[PDB]
Amino acid sequence: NDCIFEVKHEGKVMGYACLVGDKVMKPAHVKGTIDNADLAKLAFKRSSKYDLECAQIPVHMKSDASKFTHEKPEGYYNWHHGAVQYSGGRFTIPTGAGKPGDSGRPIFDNKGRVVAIVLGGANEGARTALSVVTWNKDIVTKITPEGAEEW
Amino acid sequence: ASHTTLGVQDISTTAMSWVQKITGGVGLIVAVAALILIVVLCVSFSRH
Amino acid sequence: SVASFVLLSMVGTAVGMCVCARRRCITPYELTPGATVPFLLSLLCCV
Repeated sequence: NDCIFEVKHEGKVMGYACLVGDKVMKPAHVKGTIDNADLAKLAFKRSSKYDLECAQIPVHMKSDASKFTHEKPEGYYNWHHGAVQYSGGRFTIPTGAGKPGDSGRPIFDNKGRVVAIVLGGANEGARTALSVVTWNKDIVTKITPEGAEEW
Repeated sequence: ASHTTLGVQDISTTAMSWVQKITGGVGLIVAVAALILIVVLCVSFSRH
Repeated sequence: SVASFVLLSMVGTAVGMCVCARRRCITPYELTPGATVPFLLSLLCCV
């Protein structure tokens, strides 16, 4: 709830960053600077194979960190604009929700544990195919469906 | 003089040995380093 | 003079390649939340 921060550039909101675990996470393709002046001083490392940048969380903000897991049982999941469905290895959300600039939102489990970070999506007839960056034990992976566009 | 001139390929036996050792040594360093790069590159390709 | 210049450049390429390999080797292990780099790789190779 309190782990969400805004990214602004030239007076407009471009996207979001999220604090999870012990690391700061931000999509690589989003431009701008962070609203909190304290985070602006960190040095960030970039790898285009996953479109992900990360840096170390400072000590005095450790109480704001969210909990996480890796288990992904089939069922229903929740996020800011409504409900999302996970089945068959892909996340599908009804068409009409979402628009450019919504990058960085987390998807939560039943108990409030974070399982995924969303970026972009693909347009179909009655459903939307989402592109997501997840993680597993000791590695991370990227899932991207055909025809997806950046958000 | 009653003999012909010499060319660039005419070098004493002692001098030739030093050239071979130096060029061979430097070449090995490039060869070993090249193999490590190839192994890492394949792992990244396949794992994704 | 020419031979010395070329030989030194070749040595520099060998060093330059090694740092490139190390960067790509390790980076997957640091972006994962809550991850720990394995002992063997942490100390000896892909430091």
